Amino acid sequence: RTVARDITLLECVGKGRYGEVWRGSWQGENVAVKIFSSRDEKSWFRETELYNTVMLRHENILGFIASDMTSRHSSTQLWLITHYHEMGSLYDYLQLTTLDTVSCLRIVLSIASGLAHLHIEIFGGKPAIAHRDLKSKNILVKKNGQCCIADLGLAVMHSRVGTKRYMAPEVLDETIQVDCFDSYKRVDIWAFGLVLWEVARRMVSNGIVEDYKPPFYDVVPNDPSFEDMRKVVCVDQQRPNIPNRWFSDPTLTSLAKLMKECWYQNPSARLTALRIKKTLTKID
Ligand SMILES: COc1cc(-c2cncc(-c3ccc(C4CCN(C)CC4)cc3)c2C)cc(OC)c1OC
Ligand SMILES: COc1cc(-c2cncc(-c3ccc(C4CCN(C)CC4)cc3)c2C)cc(OC)c1OC
Ligand SMILES: COc1cc(-c2cncc(-c3ccc(C4CCN(C)CC4)cc3)c2C)cc(OC)c1OC
Repeated sequence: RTVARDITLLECVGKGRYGEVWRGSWQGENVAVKIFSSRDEKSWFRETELYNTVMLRHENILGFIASDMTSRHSSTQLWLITHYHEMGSLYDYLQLTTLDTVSCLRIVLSIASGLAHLHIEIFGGKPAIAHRDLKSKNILVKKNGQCCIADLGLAVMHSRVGTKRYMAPEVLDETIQVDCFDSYKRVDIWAFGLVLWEVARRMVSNGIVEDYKPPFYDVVPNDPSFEDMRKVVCVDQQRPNIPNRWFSDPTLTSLAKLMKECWYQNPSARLTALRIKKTLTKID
């Protein structure tokens, strides 16, 4: 049997410290090709080890196609191949679009569904998984209006560190119980609540919308330091602003309440992904 392995790389859609992401062609179909830097090889090994353990298949998790290691003259090339979402990341999408009630709820419920699927242990099945780097750049927008969660390079299974802007207080003040798997679920719930805030800002009510901003845009610099974030989140205990205009809208009022219950200083007081899913389904 012939095995057609050739991928044509067509355009670069992402470049960073991690490496690059390319739109590629395989047998007439779009694929996304993440090429890792040597600096970030451990992210390729973690994501590969996870998918070798459990082949995740969920509509709100970026679809795995392949992990490839190729031998080069004086180096190894590490590639992760996934489904391609031509609408790009939620971060990208929120900059140039506003949302209505239905599209805002569809986005956040799809993210909650993906996250609950990661978090749940299923017997027979999958281990429980914490993402550890949830943010709007690690969420992709699909044509059907739902999103999917990407990048399991920092993920931890039960049975590089997170982006500083989205770190929970217990990460910033180094009190997180590192031995306790539920601590990592609670870290993801904090980051989820910041994503919920980013999205809700872009939902129109009464002819009003907020400009896209990243969480804590008004209180920390670009590329905030660990110390910058610790002072805001742990010492001053600041939380993202809820604008007055949200309290005229039943959807945004319910989402504000949800956000608050993701941001408790005490990690054990935070809602579970499954409770967020239920709350979101009952809105509107
Ligand atoms: C090695 O590398 C890559 C390969 C492929 C690829 C292309 N055609 C066919 C296949 C294939 C799948 C499954 C079987 C078998 C399974 C069990 N058996 C009992 C019956 C049938 C055979 C062949 C593959 C795996 C795609 C890749 O990327 C998109 C690869 O990596 C770049
Ligand atoms: C990596 O991804 C893709 C792979 C393929 C692909 C290519 N050749 C053969 C296969 C295949 C055939 C048969 C089995 C099974 C059937 C039942 N039992 C006997 C066990 C073995 C498995 C695999 C596949 C899945 C196509 C894709 O898309 C069109 C892929 O995605 C881009
Ligand atoms: C976050 O993480 C990963 C993401 C992806 C991924 C999958 N589909 C589509 C994309 C994408 C496409 C296009 C744009 C822009 C560029 C062109 N124009 C300016 C508007 C649209 C942005 C994003 C990506 C980046 C793949 C990954 O791995 C192979 C990722 O890593 C796990």
